Amino acid sequence: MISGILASPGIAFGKALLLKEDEIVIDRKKISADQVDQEVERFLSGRAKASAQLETIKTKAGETFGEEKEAIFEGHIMLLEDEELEQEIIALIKDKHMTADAAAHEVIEGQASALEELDDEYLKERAADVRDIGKRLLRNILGLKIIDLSAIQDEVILVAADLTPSETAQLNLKKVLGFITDAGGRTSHTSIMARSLELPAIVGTGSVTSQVKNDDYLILDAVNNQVYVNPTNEVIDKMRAVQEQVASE
Amino acid sequence: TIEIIAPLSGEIVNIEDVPDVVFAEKIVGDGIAIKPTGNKMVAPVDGTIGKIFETNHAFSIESDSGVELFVHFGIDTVELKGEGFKRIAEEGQRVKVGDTVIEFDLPLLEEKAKSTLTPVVISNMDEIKELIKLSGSVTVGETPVIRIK
Ligand SMILES: O=[P-]([O-])[O-]
Repeated sequence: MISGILASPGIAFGKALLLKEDEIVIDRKKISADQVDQEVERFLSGRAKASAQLETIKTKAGETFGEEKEAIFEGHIMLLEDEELEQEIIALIKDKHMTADAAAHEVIEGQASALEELDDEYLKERAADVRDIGKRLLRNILGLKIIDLSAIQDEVILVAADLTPSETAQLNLKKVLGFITDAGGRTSHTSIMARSLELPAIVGTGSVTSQVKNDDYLILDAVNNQVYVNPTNEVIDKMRAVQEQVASE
Repeated sequence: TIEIIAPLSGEIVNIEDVPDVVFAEKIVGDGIAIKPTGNKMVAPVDGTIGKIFETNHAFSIESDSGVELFVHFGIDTVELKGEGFKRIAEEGQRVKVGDTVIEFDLPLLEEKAKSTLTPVVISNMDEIKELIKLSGSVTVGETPVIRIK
């Protein structure tokens, strides 16, 4: 008996994809002066990657969705290259002898943290987009493996605790037969995408991803607001007869 | 020279004065804003509608002359979930200047929207020789707002 908010009504049958992410480890160890110059280079070298990789995601958004989604990446990229971040990230490492992943986190977290103090739900969501930029930056310096939702060769359903605007751009709409997540509800443009895309999807599942493993076969009712996990053929036949009634209706 | 006609009635405003860094910083393209005073949004050029937001509050059109425009009513208006707007046209529709695309409820939006400021931007900046921004009061589907070469 699992119920969500249902963002788009419809029905779908397919395998379940699970987005697993390892927790990012931050080093609280302080660096020495000789390590100050090396840590800055690591940041620049790590920042050098995300610079080119972020640009690749932008081009996919323009062709995939359009100029409406292409410019959002330019803002995120332009904000990341802000000359204020370069001086502030380097100053803490040089002044506080802190690590690049720990020092850089404070800079992006510091601004996003200021935005959360705001008493507006609209300003808070944008703070989520800015937080995402720094979150991936830590992975880029460490060089953590990225699943990339573009590497999908088979049709599957997309299940995740929550998706960030960046994933929605490099997402395969034709290979994803639906979207299911336990986010808050409206979420940024995601839950909104199901509405505009007109595809069945849930965003308030609450804890479905913890009950689903990748490669699981799931059927989305998006009509009775229920999910069937590994149902026998007799159950599908019964569900198919109901679908025929809906088509007639 | 291409003349962009006012997609809504109102007063021209600087795009830099729009309470949104993405528009103000023209990340999305360059153009002008309009403080609206009417009830409808029309085609600012002869061309084809491209995309209409599912909240029916913004749209894309490409002129026959090859210019890509993007008219977005108000600031953060998607948060209203379609309230106060009515899609009149369809995506892919061929239109002539002045054709109605969407009608809106001003008073409602004036009350509910963070801002009714309406950017009108060129999303094709790299394909244009010059953008000359006009000034003043405009009248829907009549008064030119931008001149391009
Ligand atoms: O781009 P948008 O806020 O619908």
